[PDB]
Amino acid sequence: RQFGHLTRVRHVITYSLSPFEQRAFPHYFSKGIPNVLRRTRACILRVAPPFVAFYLVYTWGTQEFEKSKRKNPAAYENDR
Amino acid sequence: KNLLRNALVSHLDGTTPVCEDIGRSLLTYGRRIPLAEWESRIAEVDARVVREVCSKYFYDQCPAVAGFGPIEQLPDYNRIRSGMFWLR
Repeated sequence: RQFGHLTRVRHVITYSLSPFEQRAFPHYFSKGIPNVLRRTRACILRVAPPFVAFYLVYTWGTQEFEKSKRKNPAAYENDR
Repeated sequence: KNLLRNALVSHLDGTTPVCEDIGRSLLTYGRRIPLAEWESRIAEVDARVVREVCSKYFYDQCPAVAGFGPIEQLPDYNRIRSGMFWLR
C-alpha cells in the first residue's frame, strides 16, 4: 500500500493546473448556488420526513403532556 | 563553465554543425556570435551569477510537468510546486 503499488490504471490522461495560475473561488455563487439547490432537492425527500415526523410527535407529545398536567372538568364537578 | 566551454568547441567540429550554427544564429541572434564572445560571457559567470540567475528562473515558480508511462508515484503538483522553493 504505497504510491506505485496501488492498482493497474491504463490509457487515462489527467490535465491539471497550478493553484497560482488558476482561481481559488471560480464561479462560486454563479454555478454553486444552483448545484447546492440541486443537491438539496436530491436528498430532501429521503432526509427530511423523519425529522418532520419527529417534530410532529415532539410538539404533540409536549402538547398532550401539558393537557394531562392541567385540570380536568370531571374533578368533583356536578358533585358537591 | 568548463563543461560548457568544451561543449561549444566539441559541437562546432565538422562543417554541418558550423553551417547549422550560422543559419540558426542569423535567424535567432541576428548575427553570428564568435567563440571569443561566448568565452567572454562564460568567464563573466561566477558563483553569485549562477545563484542570482537560477533563483530568478527556478525558485518559487510554477513548473510545467509532463508524465507518460507507469506514473502512479509521480508527485502531486502541489508537492512539486512546494519543492520549487525551499525550507530555507
